[PDB]
Amino acid sequence: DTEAPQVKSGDYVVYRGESFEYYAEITDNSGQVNRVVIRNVEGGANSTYLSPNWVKYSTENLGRPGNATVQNPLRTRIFGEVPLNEIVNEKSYYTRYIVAWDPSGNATQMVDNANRNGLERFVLTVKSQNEKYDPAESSVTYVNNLSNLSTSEREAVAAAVRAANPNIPPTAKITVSQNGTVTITYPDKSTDTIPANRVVKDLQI
Ligand SMILES: CC(=O)N[C@@H]1[C@@H](O)[C@H](O[C@@H]2O[C@H](CO)[C@H](O)[C@H](O[C@]3(C(=O)O)C[C@H](O)[C@@H](NC(C)=O)[C@H]([C@H](O)[C@H](O)CO)O3)[C@H]2O)[C@@H](CO)O[C@H]1O
Ligand code: NA
Ligand code: NA
Repeated sequence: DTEAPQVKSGDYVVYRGESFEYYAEITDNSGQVNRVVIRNVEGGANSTYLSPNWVKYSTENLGRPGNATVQNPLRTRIFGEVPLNEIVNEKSYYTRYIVAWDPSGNATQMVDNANRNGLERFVLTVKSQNEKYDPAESSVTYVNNLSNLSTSEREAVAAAVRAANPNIPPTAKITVSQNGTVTITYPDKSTDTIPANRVVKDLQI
């Protein structure tokens, strides 16, 4: 065996305040994989160093024959809970490498090129919480006057938004302004906005 185990990963996007779960498929021509390590480029062959500390991983049934074939690939779970204080800007990504060893000691090669992304090399992209959610079209709340929404009227718009969006975090704050504009403030303090014309109407015309 002169061929190392091959890896197919993916575009791993994660969000602040949310759990994530991705899987990579590892195959080898020997049909067996004895070890899987996910790590930073820096370090020696033996380096297991992986940052950020909240990125966890596990692989079941390691070191067993036929655990990494084309018909039934070895699966590696890449999971964790992104903290709320993680930094996001526009270059908020960590390029990491998946290294697996077959019984011969052959290890997946780490090549520093963007054309390998989604194979042994993957990009973990950390985004704000708001990017995970796309607010659904909620039921229209008919109000008395579009300039002048009352406190109960604004409470009814928040609730309608909540009714049409059950997936949004229970602790996310939905607030409505005097003219009906909706602001969803997630646990990490990012925000989405819904224009008033999509959620409130009156019969003043
Ligand atoms: C200490 C040292 O010498 N290490 C170098 C390492 O710096 C150097 O560059 C790293 O190469 C990898 C590719 O293997 C990436 O290109 C790293 O760049 C980026 C990344 O993609 O990960 C950009 C991103 O903008 C940065 N993220 C944030 C949030 O800032 C990350 C991030 O700094 C690191 O991931 C943190 O661990 O870096 C790049 O830095 C490589 C080869 O270029 O050589 C090692 O010896
Ligand atoms: Na092999
Ligand atoms: Na969004």
